[PDB]
Amino acid sequence: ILDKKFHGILDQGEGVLIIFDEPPVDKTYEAALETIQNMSKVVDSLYNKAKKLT
Amino acid sequence: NYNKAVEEEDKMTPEQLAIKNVGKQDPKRHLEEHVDVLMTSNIVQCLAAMLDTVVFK
Amino acid sequence: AVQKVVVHPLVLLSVVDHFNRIGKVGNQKRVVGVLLGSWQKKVLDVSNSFAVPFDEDDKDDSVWFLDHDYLENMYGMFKKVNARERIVGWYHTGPKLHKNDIAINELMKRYCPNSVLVIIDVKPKDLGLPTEAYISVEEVHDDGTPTSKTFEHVTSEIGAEEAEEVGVEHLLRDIKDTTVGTLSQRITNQVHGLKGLNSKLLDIRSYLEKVATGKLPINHQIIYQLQDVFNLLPDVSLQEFVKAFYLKTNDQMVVVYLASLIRSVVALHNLINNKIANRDAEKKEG
Amino acid sequence: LLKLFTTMELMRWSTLVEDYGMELRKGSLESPATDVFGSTEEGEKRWKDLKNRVVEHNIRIMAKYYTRITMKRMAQLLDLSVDESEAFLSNLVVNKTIFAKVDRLAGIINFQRPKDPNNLLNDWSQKLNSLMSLVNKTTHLIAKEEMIHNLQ
Repeated sequence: ILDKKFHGILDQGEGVLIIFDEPPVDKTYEAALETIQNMSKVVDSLYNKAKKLT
Repeated sequence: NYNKAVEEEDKMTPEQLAIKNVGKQDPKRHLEEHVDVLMTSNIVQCLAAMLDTVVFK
Repeated sequence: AVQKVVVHPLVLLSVVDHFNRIGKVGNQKRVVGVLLGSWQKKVLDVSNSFAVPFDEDDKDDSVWFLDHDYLENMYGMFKKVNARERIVGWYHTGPKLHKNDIAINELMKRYCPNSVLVIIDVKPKDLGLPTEAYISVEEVHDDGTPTSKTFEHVTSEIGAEEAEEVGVEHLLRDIKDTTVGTLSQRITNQVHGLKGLNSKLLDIRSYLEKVATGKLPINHQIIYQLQDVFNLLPDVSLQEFVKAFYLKTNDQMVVVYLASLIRSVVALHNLINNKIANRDAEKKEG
Repeated sequence: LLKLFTTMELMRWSTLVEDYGMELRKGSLESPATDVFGSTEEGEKRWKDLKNRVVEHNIRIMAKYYTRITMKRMAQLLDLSVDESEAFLSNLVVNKTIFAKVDRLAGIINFQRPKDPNNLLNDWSQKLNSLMSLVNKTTHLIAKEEMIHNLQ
């Protein structure tokens, strides 16, 4: 459980030593990966912004 | 899927945005079907989340 | 015996024109005409129909007249020019049935052994779908009466067929296609709340009919049992859904996550082109 | 035999000892009851298979049923005690095709095996069934109301 894994988290008082998980949560993942690059696109538009006025 | 997979190519083009006004040639909008499809989608499904309070009491 | 129907509006307009044919003459009661059909599965289809003359005095609702010779002649016509069709029933324009209708039904159930009627309304305002289906079978009775031959309300709809709306949606011209995103949901809210709970309140008006009246078939067989199918939720006060507020939060969960993330990205959509083109137009306007 | 198989409902092992051990002395046929039960070197292995039958008779319907019962209550409704429960249920959790639920924590178990991955069929069942029954409520309650005012 330390080195390797099967999502076998320890409970000293259940019996089943419960393995439960939700793998597909990519809804938030791909949007976060978008926002990471979108902030860069805003930064790379800020040059045009701060340059075209004055 | 239908939103995000189109959204990364919607955000590609500010790499290529620049100045010298006519010296660049590729103006295309990118906000299409991510304003309105998401609007209709999320508003109708939050009213679908309202169905339980509307029907049930 | 009949699963449901698939009924095109063309046969309804074929009722409408004969309604025009009778609105100009001495109209005693209503229209009784032939309903052809395309019966394939236990489901039903109608492509076309035609009428038959009819009068009815009201002394013992037995004086009522058709022309089976004319009926079978024009049936032979439309059967020759189209071997798909056959008769499947009849129709009437007065929205409330009467006791002669069983004599009509069983007198035309001799050609084909089923003859489903169609209630319609030439001036419909309050109803839902005009198309209605009965069938004449027997359950005989709990008291097992001598032949309690009952019309049995079969489910119905308006049918659908490819490119039959070529005339229709060109004619009506007023359709706001795809109002998803605006006010269609609240039209359904007003009409389903009010116009379904008034059906409910007229059901409880029929319950008051069972209170002050209603000895007749008081009907303690199907009424409370399908109302027990309703009474799967006895929604009394204290509201009893402590075991469903977290499920409602789970309902709120994903959609509000989508709302937060996506509409932040929607502000991110608008601002970029809005700022850039905004100050473009602003300080390159002169 | 068939009553032990139609919906099965529980069984007592000692009533089976009665009904199918008075057949090992009562004779009409005597050789198949010998070969299955009266024998020892294989017939007693078939008695062990009968013990498999009584415990799977438990486990099949208790996999069909029993959401939120305890454990000593479970063993006394198994008609076999808690150490016999760990024996008689280990040798059918090696079947490893029935998912059940036990805890100790003082000697108390619980249930509802899939941990409820549902907010979906709640909406499906509840709302689609109820709303379509309610759109039937118009089409047939006002039908019967119009019928009872045809006959009035």
